[PDB]
Amino acid sequence: ELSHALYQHDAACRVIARLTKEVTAAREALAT
Amino acid sequence: LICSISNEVPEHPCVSPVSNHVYERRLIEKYIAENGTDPINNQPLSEEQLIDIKVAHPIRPKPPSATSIPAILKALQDEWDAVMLHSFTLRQQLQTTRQELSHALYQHDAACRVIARLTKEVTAAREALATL
Amino acid sequence: EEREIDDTYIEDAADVDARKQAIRDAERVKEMKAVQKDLPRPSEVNLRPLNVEPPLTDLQKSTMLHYDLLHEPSGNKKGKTVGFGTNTYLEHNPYEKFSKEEL
Amino acid sequence: ANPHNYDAWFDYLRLVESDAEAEAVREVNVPPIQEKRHWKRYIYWINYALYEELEAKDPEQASLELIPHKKAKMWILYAQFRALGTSIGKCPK
Amino acid sequence: VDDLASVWCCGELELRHENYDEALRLLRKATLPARRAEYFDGSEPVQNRVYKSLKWSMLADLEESLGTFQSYDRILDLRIATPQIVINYAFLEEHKYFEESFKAYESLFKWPNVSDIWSTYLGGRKLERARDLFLDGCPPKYAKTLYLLYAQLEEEWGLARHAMAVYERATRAVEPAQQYDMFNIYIAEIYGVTHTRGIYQHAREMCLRFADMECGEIDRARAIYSTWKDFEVRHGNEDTIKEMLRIRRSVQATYFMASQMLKVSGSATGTVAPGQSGMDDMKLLEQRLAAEAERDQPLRAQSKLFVRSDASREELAELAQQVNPEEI
Repeated sequence: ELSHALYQHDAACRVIARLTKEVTAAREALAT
Repeated sequence: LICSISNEVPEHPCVSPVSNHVYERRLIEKYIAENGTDPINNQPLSEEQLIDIKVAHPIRPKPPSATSIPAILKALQDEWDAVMLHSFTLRQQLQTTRQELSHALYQHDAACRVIARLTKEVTAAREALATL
Repeated sequence: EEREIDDTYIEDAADVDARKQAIRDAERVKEMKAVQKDLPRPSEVNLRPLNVEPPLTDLQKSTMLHYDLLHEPSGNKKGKTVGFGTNTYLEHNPYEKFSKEEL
Repeated sequence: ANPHNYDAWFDYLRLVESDAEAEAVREVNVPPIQEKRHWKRYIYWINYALYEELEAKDPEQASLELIPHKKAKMWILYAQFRALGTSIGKCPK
Repeated sequence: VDDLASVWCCGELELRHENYDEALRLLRKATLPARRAEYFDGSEPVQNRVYKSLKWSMLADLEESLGTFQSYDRILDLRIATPQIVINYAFLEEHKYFEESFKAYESLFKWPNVSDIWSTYLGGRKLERARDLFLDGCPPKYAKTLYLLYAQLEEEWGLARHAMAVYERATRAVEPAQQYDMFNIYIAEIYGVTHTRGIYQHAREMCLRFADMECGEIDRARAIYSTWKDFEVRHGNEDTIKEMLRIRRSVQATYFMASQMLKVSGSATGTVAPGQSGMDDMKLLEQRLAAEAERDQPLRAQSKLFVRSDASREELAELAQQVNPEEI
């Protein structure tokens, strides 16, 4: 059950990278 | 089975009563006639102090086997004393897994609050920008 | 005039690329030690973050279909450094919760 | 090893050997052989070692070593107006 | 002549038996390889045309027995041949038992084994090791088999077994691929470190150094410290550890190389111990050149260090022109 948490831990920090891109894309559009 | 002085199979074993060790009579006798001492510990020993190996007395014995009650009891010590170390292998490895789980679930609990805010902020930036 | 230096450098560069892929493959898989279950992923959803880790587990393992293989090391390091900033009193709250899960 | 093994006895004998082993080192630790050669020439004839050591110094930091070996009034006047000047002050004074 | 007679062979059987008696006579002349080899290939060919005639394997065994009577690696080619047709016969294992009877009796048959093991794969491991009891390409091939099966560590063992054989020549041919691969696998320090240690007895230094930098660093620098291109590398890695060593490296470097020592000294004092470095620039410029004159002239020009020392410098370089011109 510890090994199932490690997959979710590293899978979540991949999902934050796409969410940061959607925020970065938004900050560019707000400036325009 | 062996003589400690020569290293042969002694044909007349006599055990000393100062350093407990089975010597061959003919070998140890010459060692005593050289100087009255025990060869191993160098403690004083005479020929009368040396004693031949004997049948105990009147109680009949049997050879050392797995059946024999005392040999069976010392066996069950080996069983439990080995199984007690088997428990340490799982107690010590449990203290590493639960310690890594504690830091893992804390990093999970510290991170998922930041996933909840970015899902708020990236959707709020889409809610803000699309309306303008 | 290089000779057996480009071959040594190509082996050194191919050695570097293998060091980047093995480390960034997976944290749990690379360190130390499941059956494929699309019905378990379907039953668990019936919430979005749980479905993301389920597809991540099915991809790395490769009634089991593979597909996901495009989702790199630099973006994960900045993601790890950012989350570390957000995270005596913190040490005791982790020791108390570990005793609760142990019970 | 045989060239360095040639014993330094007196001043000119060791300085003669310094010519031998230095040429042997030259033709074939380049800095440590030069340093052991510098001590052999300096630790010698003392009048003739000023022209012997310095003659193979330019071939062998440079400004400081030359000033110590060369060490006269006219030489300082010639310097103020760098290996050739130390050579002029070594042979004359 | 037996071949032209064979072309002439209506009593072909007569010409063939005459070829056999001819073998009985020619055998006396043989006191062998290609003679015995063609003798066997032709005898078995007679049993092959006999086989086409349904006239044959038994007599083929008889002529092969005569090959046993022959009195050697080419004879092993003959055993390889009787085994070859014997397997082509439709009794594969039965012949292998015979070649095995010969080797157990004890090598030429092994070339047939490579002819056989190559397709015997399509378990095979012991079949392959039988060769090791009695060819680097074969070795790398077999390790590639286990690699295809991904036995990994077992495969590395094979490279252990090869190198104990061929010594510092062929062993290198094994060892370069073995290094590139095993480093590719585990990517524990001590084991691979030891492996390079075993290995060491030029490119090996570079693989090894490449390992050390990214898995102790100074230790690696010591290893490089332990040819011009090699000097150039070390200097690069030392620069990677920071600038200060590199000026230091050149001093090691001095003992075309003067161009490199000049290359290091250029930014050394040029960016500037600094006095020892400038005097070293003089010692190097004097060590063995018009661009260098432009360099010293640049160093003189840089001062807002004296026409006298400059003219003395050009004088010394002129003296170098004198010693150079004096050379035959």
